[PDB]
Amino acid sequence: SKISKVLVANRGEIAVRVIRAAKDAGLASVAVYAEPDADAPHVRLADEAFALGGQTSAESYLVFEKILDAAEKSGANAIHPGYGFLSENADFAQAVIDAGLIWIGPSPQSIRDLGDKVTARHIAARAKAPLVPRYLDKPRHVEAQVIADQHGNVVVAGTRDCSLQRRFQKLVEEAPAPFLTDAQRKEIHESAKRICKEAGYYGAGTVEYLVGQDGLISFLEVNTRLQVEHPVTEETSGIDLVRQQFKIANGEPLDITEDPTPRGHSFEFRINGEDAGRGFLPAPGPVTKFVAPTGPGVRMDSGVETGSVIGGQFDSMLAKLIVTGATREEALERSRRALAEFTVEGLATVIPFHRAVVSDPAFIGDGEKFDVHTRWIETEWNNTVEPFTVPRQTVVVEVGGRRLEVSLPGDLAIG
Amino acid sequence: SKISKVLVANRGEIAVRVIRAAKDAGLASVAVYAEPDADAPHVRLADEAFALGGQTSAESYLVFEKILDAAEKSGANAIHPGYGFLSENADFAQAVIDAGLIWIGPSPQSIRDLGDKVTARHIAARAKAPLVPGRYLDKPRHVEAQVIADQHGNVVVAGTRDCSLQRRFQKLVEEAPAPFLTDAQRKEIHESAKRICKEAGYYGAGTVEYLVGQDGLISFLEVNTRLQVEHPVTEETSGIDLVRQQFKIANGEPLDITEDPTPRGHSFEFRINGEDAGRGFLPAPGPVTKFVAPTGPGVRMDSGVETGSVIGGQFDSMLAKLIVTGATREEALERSRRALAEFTVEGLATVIPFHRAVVSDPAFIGDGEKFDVHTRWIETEWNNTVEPFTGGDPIEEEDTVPRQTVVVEVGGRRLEVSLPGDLAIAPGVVRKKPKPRKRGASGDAVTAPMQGTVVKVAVEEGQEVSAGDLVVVLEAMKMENPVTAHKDGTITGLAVEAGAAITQGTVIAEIK
Amino acid sequence: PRQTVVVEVGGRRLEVSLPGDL
Amino acid sequence: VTEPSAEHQVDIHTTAGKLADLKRRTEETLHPVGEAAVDKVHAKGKLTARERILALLDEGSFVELDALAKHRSTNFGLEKNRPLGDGVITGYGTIDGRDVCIFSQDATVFGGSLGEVYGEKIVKVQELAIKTGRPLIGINDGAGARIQEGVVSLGLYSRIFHNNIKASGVIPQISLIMGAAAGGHVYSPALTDFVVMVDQTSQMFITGPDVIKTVTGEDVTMEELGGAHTHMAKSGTAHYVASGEQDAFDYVRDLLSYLPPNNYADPP
Amino acid sequence: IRFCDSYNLPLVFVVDTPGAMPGVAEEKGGIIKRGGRFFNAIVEADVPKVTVIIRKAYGGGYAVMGSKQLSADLNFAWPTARIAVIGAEGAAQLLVKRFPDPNAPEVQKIRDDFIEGYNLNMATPWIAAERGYIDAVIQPHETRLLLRKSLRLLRDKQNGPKVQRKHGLLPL
Amino acid sequence: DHEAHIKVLRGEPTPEEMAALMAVLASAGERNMWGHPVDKLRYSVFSWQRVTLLERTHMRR
Repeated sequence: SKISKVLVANRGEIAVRVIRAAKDAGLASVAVYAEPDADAPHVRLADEAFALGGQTSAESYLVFEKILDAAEKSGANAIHPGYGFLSENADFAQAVIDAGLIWIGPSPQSIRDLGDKVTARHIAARAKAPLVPRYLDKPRHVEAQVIADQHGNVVVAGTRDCSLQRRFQKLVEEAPAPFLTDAQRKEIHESAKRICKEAGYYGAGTVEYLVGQDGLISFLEVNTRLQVEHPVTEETSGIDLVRQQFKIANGEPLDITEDPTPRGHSFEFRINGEDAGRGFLPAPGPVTKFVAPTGPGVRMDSGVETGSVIGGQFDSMLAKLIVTGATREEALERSRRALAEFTVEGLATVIPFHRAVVSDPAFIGDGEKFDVHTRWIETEWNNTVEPFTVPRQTVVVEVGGRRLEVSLPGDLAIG
Repeated sequence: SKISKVLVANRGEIAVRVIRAAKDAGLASVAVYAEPDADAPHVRLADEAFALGGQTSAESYLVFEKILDAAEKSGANAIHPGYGFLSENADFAQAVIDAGLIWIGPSPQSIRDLGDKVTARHIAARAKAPLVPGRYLDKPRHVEAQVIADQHGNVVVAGTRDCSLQRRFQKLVEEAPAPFLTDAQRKEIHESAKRICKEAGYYGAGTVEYLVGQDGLISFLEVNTRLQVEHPVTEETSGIDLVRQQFKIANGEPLDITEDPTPRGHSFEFRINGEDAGRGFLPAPGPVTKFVAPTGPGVRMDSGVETGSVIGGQFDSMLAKLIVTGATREEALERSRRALAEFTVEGLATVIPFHRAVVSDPAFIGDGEKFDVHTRWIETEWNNTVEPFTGGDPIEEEDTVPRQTVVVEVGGRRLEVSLPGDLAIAPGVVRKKPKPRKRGASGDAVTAPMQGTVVKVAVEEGQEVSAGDLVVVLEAMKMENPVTAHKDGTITGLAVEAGAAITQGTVIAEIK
Repeated sequence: PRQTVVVEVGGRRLEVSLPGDL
Repeated sequence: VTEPSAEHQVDIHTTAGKLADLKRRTEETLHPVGEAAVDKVHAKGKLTARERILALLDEGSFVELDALAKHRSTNFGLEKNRPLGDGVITGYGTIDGRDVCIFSQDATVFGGSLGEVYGEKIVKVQELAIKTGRPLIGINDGAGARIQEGVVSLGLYSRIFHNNIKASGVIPQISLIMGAAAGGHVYSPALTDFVVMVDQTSQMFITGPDVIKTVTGEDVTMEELGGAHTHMAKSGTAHYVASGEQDAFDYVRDLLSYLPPNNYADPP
Repeated sequence: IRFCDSYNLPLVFVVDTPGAMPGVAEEKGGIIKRGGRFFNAIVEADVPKVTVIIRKAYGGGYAVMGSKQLSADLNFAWPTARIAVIGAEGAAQLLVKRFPDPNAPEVQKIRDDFIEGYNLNMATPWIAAERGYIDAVIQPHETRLLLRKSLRLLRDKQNGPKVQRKHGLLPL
Repeated sequence: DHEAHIKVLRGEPTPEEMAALMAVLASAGERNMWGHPVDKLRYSVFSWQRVTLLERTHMRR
């Protein structure tokens, strides 16, 4: 009934993050990797790692039978799906419960409801969530980090701003959501509890809302996952959200009993391998140099390191930089330093765009408002950025009651 | 006036930290570097860097005239003294003010007054600080109160620190806030720090340090007037940027902070010294052939070196500071255990194995209401399990065989396997235990056992000496290495002199 | 065909069947 | 007296300063006629004499000899322009784990023309190859004797030829022609065992088109006169015509893979 | 040397010498003839010969400690090397200083300036490198791997041309 | 024991996986000087290589 060994079912940064959380919990950490990821850091950081085979997400990571196979082989008593891939596949969640593993996440029924826009809107209206009829010309995107409970306790860990978007892809994110009135904050917080309590969600998740220049809060969607932006709220409110997920999945009721007061302000900047000067087109290539910023106010989560070869088969994101300070302006100053210290060589990155936007008066608000919105990068930002200028052998061996692949490098001067 | 362009004068980590703070201020920053430091990160990080000459610190960084020359040449209008050299050199601070530069620090008067041990005692009495009665303390715990003070006399206690894990009165691990203290003790320490600072007329950042007896008797130990190397655990718990606060104070601005900030959670700091904890905590020079920082949630690194750095024997061994923070001391220890598990440093010995050990030890974990650590615990009670550093040196006969490392997948498990280059699973090659690269004497030469500087020469030309008598003291990495006559006889040749840089195997003198 | 071999691992007896052509 | 980091140099009166000085001079050997000449060579898509060696040899196996050599001619003002290496790069390296001695002439230095120290360096590598009994690889790209130095050049050509003769039938001698080899340069390849040429860009000719024109009225381009095709099909001096430098290096490694290191070693 | 040659041991010379010790007891003891024997032995030896010059190598010391003359096979110097006929002190004390009659502070500073010039322009490896008398100036740490590569190359050295005879003759 | 062993640097197999690993790895793992080239070389009557090559070949064991 309690976690003892977690198989983390993703790649990259979320794999590293959950492996780290399991090492903090004292849990055994099992990783799985596609063949293009066999080098990747999470395979070497986990206590145990299993090959999935194949070159793509559809071959490697989305195959339920492969993830459950690796769970059986490792004896991992719990699955953590990270975010993306199967993190919102209620059928996989059910399959894992049938397999009898702890599913570290919301119930299959909760996923299957909140993933469908019709019953999502029904639950929102029932819960009396704010839900404007209407169009928002320069909407700002604000989401509440929920920590729910199987016992139905709920805490709102914090309001988060994710309004710097392109094609709904987020690129810079903030906590606490800035320039909201306290009435708006109260409305958001209470709306999030109501809607997630009514949905019965019990695990950590985020309720997204839109804010218009009218200031009207409107409900959008519930993500039903510990979303990629969580670190800004971890740095702001001190909650370790993955360890909270482990507690919830253990079914220990929340020890946090009120909404934690923000310590200050934090920003997250995604380091996509995307050429901002080239319309953010992804391009694959080698990471021939990687040097994170370091020291005061910086946290780095990275799925890559010097010599990693990046291909087009998976998400374009490489790392996340989180910068914290006592104040918004201090956090911006520290960001402007850290993004100058950050060096990445050999592939295109959005770092130049971060350097711009953290320097842009549209984003550096006057202290009562700022001008940015979910279409701002596409339609209003000056994109000034200069555009960026053998196989292994396998042997099939039976041993007792088992049949195993054994695999060696493509040549082997053994002995 | 206001700071517009700073010059720092410190090496490594604190130079990097002050450059970073200056860039956060938007101030231009000037580094100065000795001949060994031409490659150090701070030289590349500062907006410009000015060369100092000479190999030793006594040549490069201690000479006032060189730093003042560099301030003039660079057009910096402020001086930051860092930790080591001149932060309590009241004569330097005076020469700085005499230059018209902004001294980012306390007044030379207060530096000299609190540096004078007797004057400091008088000040403490006048302040009604908690004085140890008499008494000697047998297992004292070393606590401390980070202070912020403006030139207008506002004083804030930014928090406490525990620094009790020490060797040779030099700290290795420290934590904030000071745990397992009664509220009465905390209030006492805060009040005492504020009183001592106002009574001394102190302004700028500074730290008041105390010992706690086993009976809880607080005693004021000393004031250290300079952001102490441990400020980060206060920054992380309190949330203050203490270096910017030094900037705000030096600008003559009053403190923003009206009242002592309530600490959030807990933080640890671990000093990543280039010292072999499996030997007698001995500092050793060498290359940093690999350096991979602990990373991710709750982990901060302030580091003075990078992959490919070379640490010569002329400066302090501190490579880095690892700082780890959590909502509770328990969580902070768990995260520290992860971070230290992830840390790898190669090419020279580090105390990382000791950190890994100590964060697992019940004497330091405590019972939940006390712990057993005291300022001599490392030297007198910690069971030193750490084995001496050897790096890659082949030492036994089996180590001489080449090895090929391969990754093998077995049932999906990623095994990693090392295959000997001759395993029977080189037509006349013999394996045998290779001899250490060591000179296994009767010879007349006294020879220097390692590179360093000659801080004292004890003999005179033509003197007669006896086996065991002191010949010279070598400063290596700010550690004393007395070198002694190996046989009786007359000093009949003598090449060294005080302040000379000296290489290993240099013939110091000839005893005949 | 398979080739069958008997391996003792820490003294535990195991049979292994592997390709007759490695 | 302090200085900006752009100006400061470690005190030459110290071991560290001497070592830094060695680093400076070594760096200065990488671009002995300035970086512009290397850029001008890459703009044509050709490797430099250094890169040709580093490409042909095994990685890191190259030990360079006489890197800092400078010519000593004082004729016609040559003392004013004394590029490091005198325009040939020389040393020894493994190919496929087997040692070979190598030299590679640099066309950027006086057109690759052979002079005194240039010849002495080739001579030294030849002597080393013969005493050690290891294949010799010559990469040839120069126009004739350095006429400013005069007779010296001819004496060194004689010495090089004599060494090639002594080496003939003792060690495998392989010539790569990588540019216009003109004048006396052509006879060392002819004495070596195998000639590999690069199709459009190598030439060998004893007398240049200008002189042919003057003496015979026949007007001929260098490519017709002595291009790789001409020397393959008509003259027959050339053993291989490579599509490119990499193909040439591949061919030379193949030849070496069949040849023993010497006339008495057992073959591979 | 002669023993090593008769048992095919390669010879590695590590040089740091001012050359012969000047004095009457040496001259009367035969330093000329012994040095002649050393000169002869090092050229008689057919084994691979490699030299690493560490700091000073002056005069006959440079010669006998495996110069390229006398047919050492590979010659390396550390950047500290100093190759000259005589050290700066000897060159000054011989040619320069004896023209003044007095040990005046004139001659003191003129001498010190001559030393200063000689220790840079003359007693430095760069002349020998320019002339190719040494084959490389190397950073010290290179030395171990460079010796491995050099002796691997020279392993099958066949020395010549040499004319076979009953024996050589040696100053004896 | 100074023999060089195999070493599983990372992870632990079960005994069955170790048996597979070791079975796979195990399953994967006079003078006649007549006409020696040195006899075929032509030497000067006084060539030193008659000592240092020819004898050093014929005599060498």
